[PDB]
Amino acid sequence: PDRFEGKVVSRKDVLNQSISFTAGQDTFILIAPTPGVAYWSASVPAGTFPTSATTFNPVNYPGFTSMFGTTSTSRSDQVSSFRYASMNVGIYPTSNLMQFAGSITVWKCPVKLSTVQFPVATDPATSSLVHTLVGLDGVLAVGPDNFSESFIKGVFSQSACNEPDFEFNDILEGIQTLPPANVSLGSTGQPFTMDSGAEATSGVVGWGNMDTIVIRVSAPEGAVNSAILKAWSCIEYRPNPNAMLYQFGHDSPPLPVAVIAAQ
Amino acid sequence: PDRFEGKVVSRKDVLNQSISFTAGQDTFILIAPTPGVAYWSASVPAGTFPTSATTFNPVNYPGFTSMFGTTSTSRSDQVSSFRYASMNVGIYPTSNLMQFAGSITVWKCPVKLSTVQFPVATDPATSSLVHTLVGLDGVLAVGPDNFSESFIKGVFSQSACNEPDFEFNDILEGIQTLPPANVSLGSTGQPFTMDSGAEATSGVVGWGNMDTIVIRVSAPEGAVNSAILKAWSCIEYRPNPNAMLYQFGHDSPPLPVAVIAAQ
Amino acid sequence: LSQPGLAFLKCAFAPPDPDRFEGKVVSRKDVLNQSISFTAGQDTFILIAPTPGVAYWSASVPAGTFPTSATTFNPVNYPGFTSMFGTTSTSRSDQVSSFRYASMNVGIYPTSNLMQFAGSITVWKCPVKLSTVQFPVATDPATSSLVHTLVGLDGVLAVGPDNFSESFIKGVFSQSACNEPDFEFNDILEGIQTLPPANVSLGSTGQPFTMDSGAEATSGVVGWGNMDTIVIRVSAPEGAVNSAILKAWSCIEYRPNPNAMLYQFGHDSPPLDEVALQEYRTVARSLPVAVI
Amino acid sequence: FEGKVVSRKDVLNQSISFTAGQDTFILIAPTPGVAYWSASVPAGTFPTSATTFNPVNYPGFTSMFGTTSTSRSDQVSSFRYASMNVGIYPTSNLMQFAGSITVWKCPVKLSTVQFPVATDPATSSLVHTLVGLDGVLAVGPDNFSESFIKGVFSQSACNEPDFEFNDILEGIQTLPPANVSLGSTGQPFTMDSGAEATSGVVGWGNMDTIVIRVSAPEGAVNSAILKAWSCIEYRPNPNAMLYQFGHDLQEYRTVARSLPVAVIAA
Amino acid sequence: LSQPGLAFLKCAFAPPDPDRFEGKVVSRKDVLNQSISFTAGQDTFILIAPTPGVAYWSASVPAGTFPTSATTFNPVNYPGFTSMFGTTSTSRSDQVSSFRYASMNVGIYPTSNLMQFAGSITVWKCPVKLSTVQFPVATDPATSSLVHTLVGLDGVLAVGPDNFSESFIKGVFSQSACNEPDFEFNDILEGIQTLPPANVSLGSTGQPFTMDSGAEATSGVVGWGNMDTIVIRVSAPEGAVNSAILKAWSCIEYRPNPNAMLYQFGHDSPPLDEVALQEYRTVARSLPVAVI
Amino acid sequence: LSQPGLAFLKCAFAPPDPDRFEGKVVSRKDVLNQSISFTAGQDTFILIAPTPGVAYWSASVPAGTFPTSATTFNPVNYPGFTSMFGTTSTSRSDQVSSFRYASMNVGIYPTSNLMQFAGSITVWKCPVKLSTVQFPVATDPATSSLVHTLVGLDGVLAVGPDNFSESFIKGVFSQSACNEPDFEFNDILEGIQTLPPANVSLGSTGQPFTMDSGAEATSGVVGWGNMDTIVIRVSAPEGAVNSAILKAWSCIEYRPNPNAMLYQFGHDSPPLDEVALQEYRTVARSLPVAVI
Repeated sequence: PDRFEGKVVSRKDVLNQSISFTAGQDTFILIAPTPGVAYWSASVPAGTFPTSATTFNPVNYPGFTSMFGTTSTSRSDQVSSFRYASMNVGIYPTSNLMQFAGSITVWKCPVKLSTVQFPVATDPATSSLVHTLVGLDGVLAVGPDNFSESFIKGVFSQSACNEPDFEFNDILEGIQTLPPANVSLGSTGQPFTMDSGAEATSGVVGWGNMDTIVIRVSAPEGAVNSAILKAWSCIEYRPNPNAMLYQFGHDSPPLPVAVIAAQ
Repeated sequence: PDRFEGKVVSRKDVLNQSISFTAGQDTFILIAPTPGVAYWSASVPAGTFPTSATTFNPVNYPGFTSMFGTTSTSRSDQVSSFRYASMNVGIYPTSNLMQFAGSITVWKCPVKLSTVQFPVATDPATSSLVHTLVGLDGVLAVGPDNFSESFIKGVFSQSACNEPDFEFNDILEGIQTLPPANVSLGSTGQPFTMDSGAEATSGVVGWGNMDTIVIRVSAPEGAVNSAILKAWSCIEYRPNPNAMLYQFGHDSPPLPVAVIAAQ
Repeated sequence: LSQPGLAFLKCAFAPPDPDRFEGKVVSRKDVLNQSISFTAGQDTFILIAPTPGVAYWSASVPAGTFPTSATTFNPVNYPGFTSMFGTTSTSRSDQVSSFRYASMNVGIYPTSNLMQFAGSITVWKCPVKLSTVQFPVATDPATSSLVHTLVGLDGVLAVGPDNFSESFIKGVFSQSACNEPDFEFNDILEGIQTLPPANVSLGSTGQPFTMDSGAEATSGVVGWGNMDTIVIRVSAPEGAVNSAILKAWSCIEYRPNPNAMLYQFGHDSPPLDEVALQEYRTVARSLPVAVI
Repeated sequence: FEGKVVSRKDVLNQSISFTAGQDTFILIAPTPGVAYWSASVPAGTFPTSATTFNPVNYPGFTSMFGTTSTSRSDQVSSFRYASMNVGIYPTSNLMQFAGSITVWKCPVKLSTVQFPVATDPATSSLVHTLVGLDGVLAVGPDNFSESFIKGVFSQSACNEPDFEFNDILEGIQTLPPANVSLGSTGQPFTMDSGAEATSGVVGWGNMDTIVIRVSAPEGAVNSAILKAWSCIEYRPNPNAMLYQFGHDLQEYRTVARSLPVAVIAA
Repeated sequence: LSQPGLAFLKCAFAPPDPDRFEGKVVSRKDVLNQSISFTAGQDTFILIAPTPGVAYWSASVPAGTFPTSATTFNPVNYPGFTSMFGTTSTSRSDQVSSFRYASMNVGIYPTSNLMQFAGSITVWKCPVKLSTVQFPVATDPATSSLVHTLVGLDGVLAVGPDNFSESFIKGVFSQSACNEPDFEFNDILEGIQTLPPANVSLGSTGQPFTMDSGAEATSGVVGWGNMDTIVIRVSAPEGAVNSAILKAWSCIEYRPNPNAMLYQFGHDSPPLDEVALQEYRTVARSLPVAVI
Repeated sequence: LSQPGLAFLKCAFAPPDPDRFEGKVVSRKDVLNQSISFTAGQDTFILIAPTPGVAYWSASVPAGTFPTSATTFNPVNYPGFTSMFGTTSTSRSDQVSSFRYASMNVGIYPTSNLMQFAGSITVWKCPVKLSTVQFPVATDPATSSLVHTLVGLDGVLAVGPDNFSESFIKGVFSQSACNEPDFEFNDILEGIQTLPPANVSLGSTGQPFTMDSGAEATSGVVGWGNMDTIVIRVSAPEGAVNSAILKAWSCIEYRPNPNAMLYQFGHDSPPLDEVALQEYRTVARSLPVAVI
């Protein structure tokens, strides 16, 4: 809640994902303030942090095509702006009691979007400006303020909102790759590649002023371990008048890091 | 409790069912406001939602033939009307601690009875009207407001009553198949077939103004997993004078989605 | 208990002795009279169903028994049926659209002499409701069907336990009530002159006996009210002369449709009298199954 | 009740012209998805059995209800009205205006009827039945009768004692339905939706119907901007795209009783 | 001027602003509304005849003229015709038997703009009465016959001298009265859908023009009241847009017949208010032919 | 409500009828006037965007429709554009650096006669914001690019539901507000005479229509305010004369730069009036979409 009371649209972003990861891997999980793309993951060969060769893969939230279009110039056709209030992560294992081996680690990372520049020798030679997600460097090493537990219990947690009053950005259209197309990875300062993938299926529409919780699921070999993954997100939307979203609209009213999955 | 105080009949619908499902399946469970038929299930090949080929199978509550007759024109021979107050589902595993693999998911679905029509070219050509259970479409995809946990702990939950004052329907006699006999599945708008089965053994007698809890028991292969299933239902009945039910009669007096099975 | 409140109560409780809704409703004082005789060796049931236009009917079964499939028997009309329900089966919607019942109150006042009467008046309750039933029929191609049916009629096939069973000269007087807790509308049906309808066999619906109507312009059932059907048995054994003057006094709250001149007789429904709810929801069941 | 429901302010905004020399009705009905209901007849006379009828949808009718006879189940389960209201605003100048606007209420409902069916083997059958459109067949005595140049504005209220969630019934194409004779039903006139991909009747609310009579005379250039909106509550299905947007007194009925039939739009 | 007396007067004189008989009479407040348009170059007469069910009719004749034999034109109904007068020509007696008129009061309130209107409203009086006429017809054997006819219709063929003739935008408002000195019954006729009836030629009765009715169940004339027929002329010349909202408000004292539920809306007629006779028999003719 | 507080309110709410920051801010009373005519058979939209220098613009689309890609249409200037924003595209920073909006308030006061007007004024809301969009372009070597784009313009392609739609003679009067809860700065952009910029195709940004500016020294967009863009539609059908006197009155709180003489007209911003926050954050949305 806040001091503003205009026409807003509330939404609950409740994700069901059964997951089954390969043994001998390092399943790494980001839950970032990315609207419509509730989940972010990659796998790296075991024991190690993400590297330069880490090509990243999202999954979308169910029903993403409906309220953000299909095309990279179509990401703001129903909403003009949004906000954030809370996100939740939840991992609950679906595994029996003798094969297991592994650990689950949870800290936060302050990742934010930024603009890095570089000159390009064209004819005539110019310079440009691309988006980049700074802060991502902190993922690559051990954050001390973290959670630490084995695999077999699980973990539940919630994020936080890094602003005194709850101000807001806009939808940033266009973004399909981070760094963008024809721009090299080492030029920006991104150590690992971020990618959305197929244009019509998903994509980054924007960003919010939140913490990003990061999960290091450690998995040794010989331990078949499956779970459900659960993402909640207290997501707001400011709609457009042409959009159908107006018959949901009403006015807005005037714990440590993590715990285990059994509360 | 409510403002009415006529001659009512209380009943507790307490069901014991040990269950043992096939590995590599998707055991799907409905607990719908269907009097005398406490339980509703089907199995689909693994990983998937119900499809068009889903032929559905009930089990009855013990002692159904006694107070609802035997024949499709005999479903209101002891009670003329009823109500609903609460239902409970309970799953408690009977499985040891190393073979298991699986997950349990619980949301609600608002399913209600409706009447779809279609013209039939007879001689002379007419039109008709059949019953259908709309709302069932929401079962076929992931509801966000849900419960999420592995198999090994279990789940207990209770339903809710979707009406401000507790009004009521009637017993709808006749129903043995949903869609009825000689009516095609795709004509109505039912994606998956609902069936009661053998007439004398069971059958749909009516419907109540309740939520319907739905359970997606996920089961990978190689994991023999058995449980008890427990249905409670706070069921009311308004009897008939010819019925024997009158020596039970007295006057009526003037939590989030689910939790795990260990409270 | 405001000024409409006891006026609602005297409409409800004893014409011989609302809620948060404030629309333009019409209140008919249904006041009916029959001087009617019975026949010896002939069990005469009576049914007071919540059916607007038909405040009354008596059913007849041979002595010491209960109705059969062949027990197929008629309505009467409280007068006002040609006026407020038209003449054809697609004409009942012309005046009114839905109805409510405040109460129907029945009383039987005998006029027989003290030297001839024999038998009993036996009164109990039957919660009769209108439902549906489906069944496939052979057609081209084969199809399903769906017609109305009355559930709760099965209860009429035996004497109710909570009853009132005295001599024929003592008379009887009874009250009904709205068994569902708010005064719910019931939209007026049409085309109903046959329950079960034409080309439909008994035993395929579940009704043990038949409500007929006969002629189109003179009788018929237009809908169903949220009221329990009062049932009265007079057995009338062999050797007795059996006549009485019967009463059927009802209060009906109609919802009309802007055609026909009636509306001025109705007024806007009075606002809530929340206290006077408690007088209706206490006294009616405090009164027994029946009285004298 | 307090559960997961959808609030959807549904608005139709359009200008409109009126046909000169003809009597033209507009029915503000509780038929969600469809914005309003209109047809025209010759001036001074009244719609008959030979009078056809038409829908005008809200924007986004196929988006929330699908396109077919097996599509209206998909997104919302049951619904209920709270407050819907219409406003006509004049756009004819001082040099051409003629005719008037007369407003009265009509409490119509949706019921069933039976009829005998003459087949072999014969049965009976039941079709849906608009009960109360007989009440539309005159001018009700509760009148807001006023010449076009001042306009009109009026609200309704729930005609039920409190409220019910009314289900979305599915498969309505015409009222009376297709393959069914009008004379066996008893409706005054046929209420069509056309091709179902364009338009359809998806259910019935706990509201009355507001009928306005505008009969523009001959040579009368009659035109207006029509504003009709509604406040509808939905119970959605969990698979729906509408489901994410969902969320969880006495003075309303004092407004409902003391309201005039309409008010001047100025 | 007792409490029913001014209530009779406000029924009589201006709903916009009895005698020694004390029976159970029913008082309908006939309140009618039409938003109706005219046509340019077309003289529209209006007739307000004392006919229960038909409070209103406008007749149409081409410009600058008067009706012919071919001027054969219809009724409308004030709503309430299917309810209180049945559907068939032998069914009008089902509800009511005779009627009385307290008053009928007409008013025309125009809604046209100030830049287009042209023409006039011309109002006068026509004492129209229902009579008989006999004439022999060739039959086997030759016979006489006897049918109804309306006398006083001859007066409609010209503008009355005592009139009220102003612009179209000014409107008009008028009152009628009972020209015979006590409130006499008039028994309700039936079978009348054609005046003159079928197989009867104009010129053989004396009517210069025809009252038709068309369909049986939707319109008709049921009787005649002891009231003068108010006649209103609108000429509507070439070049003008011509629309108005018209009023026909009447007070009718019915005599019903014990069938149909209506009776409770009526009450026993109040006793004599001999003083308040003088207020009705002075003010009505003190009001002119018409006002604004 | 201190002395600057209602002075802030009368600046905010109706010039026809702050916070914890206390810097040397300059408050221009943006007061603009246009006597402007429309054209028949031609839908004239109006856009009031939060753009300093451009208080107003009307967009034009053929009858009964919505804008296309070819709908490419201009600004005007409230006077003061050459003075406070220079003449070249790299000269807008010369006077001021950032700006705030207290309110902009629009009103349309028609001057047409009562015998000719036809059409409507239709007003709703469009939350338009300035965003970015990236896309790769073929260069040597191949590169990416990044230019501005306006999001929320998609909303203009249809009539808003919460609207105000009356006749053309009735006029309209409206208010805006700051949709984000504190008065945030917006730094002044430069080089913007083309939205989308040169060599950039529509459909590659997402804007369905084009904001142009034309000449460099006479018009341009300098930034964006945290205000919703008020949109007004006048459809202007065939046959009507369509002229009006329009109002655009705005309050702008500038942040200047120590060059140019202006500063003495501005003063230090007054200290907090925490109560008077509640008067601004209650009354503005209590006022509707639009009034007369």
